[PDB]
Amino acid sequence: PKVRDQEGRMNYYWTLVEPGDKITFEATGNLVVPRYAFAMERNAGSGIIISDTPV
Amino acid sequence: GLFGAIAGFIEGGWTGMVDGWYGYHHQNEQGSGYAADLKSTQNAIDGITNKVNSVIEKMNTQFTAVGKEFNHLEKRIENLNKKVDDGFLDIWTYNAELLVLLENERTLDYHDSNVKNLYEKVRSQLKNNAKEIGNGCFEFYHKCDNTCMESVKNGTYDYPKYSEEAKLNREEIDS
Repeated sequence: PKVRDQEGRMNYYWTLVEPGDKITFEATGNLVVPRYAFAMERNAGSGIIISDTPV
Repeated sequence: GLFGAIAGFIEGGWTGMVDGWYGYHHQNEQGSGYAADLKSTQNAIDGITNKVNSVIEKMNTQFTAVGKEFNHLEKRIENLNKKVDDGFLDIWTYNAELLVLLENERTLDYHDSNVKNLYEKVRSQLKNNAKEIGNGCFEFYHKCDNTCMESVKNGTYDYPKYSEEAKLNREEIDS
């Protein structure tokens, strides 16, 4: 069914590559490749507030 | 109250005694006025202070983020997460409510006990040198000047010094 005029679909995937590890992509089609990725350090555990309250 | 003094045989309070919880009012020839009992007041203050800090400080919560997010196919764990939150909600609410109710009761009794004990401490000193006229007042059977009054508040009233004068006025008044 057309969503935002599209009858096709795009699935989005993610993984965390450890320092020093390699990730490999192989494709003969249908790959939305990364362009930007993100180096990050996760700290403990927070959450997501959904609110109109101003910062 | 539990001990019968506050709102009991001492019917009302004193807006005029502003320097303490419990204390004394005297009237003699040289004057009249209020004086707080500093020792019993400080002691009671120490008790209630300690009590408040206990109810507040024994709760030592850790850093947590309550919220949890579940997708449309994770309803069962979402309801489990809600059961946790609602279970905690019910417990703390019940326990805080009852806690406050129980300690408020214990607190009022405590004041009530303290007044009674003060009254009893004076009665034990005065003995037969004064008349218990109810409402927490003692009417002395002898002249009590400012020095005398203070000895009573300080706990060093000299029963034998005035016992004779009192005995005269006591058997005179009792015809």
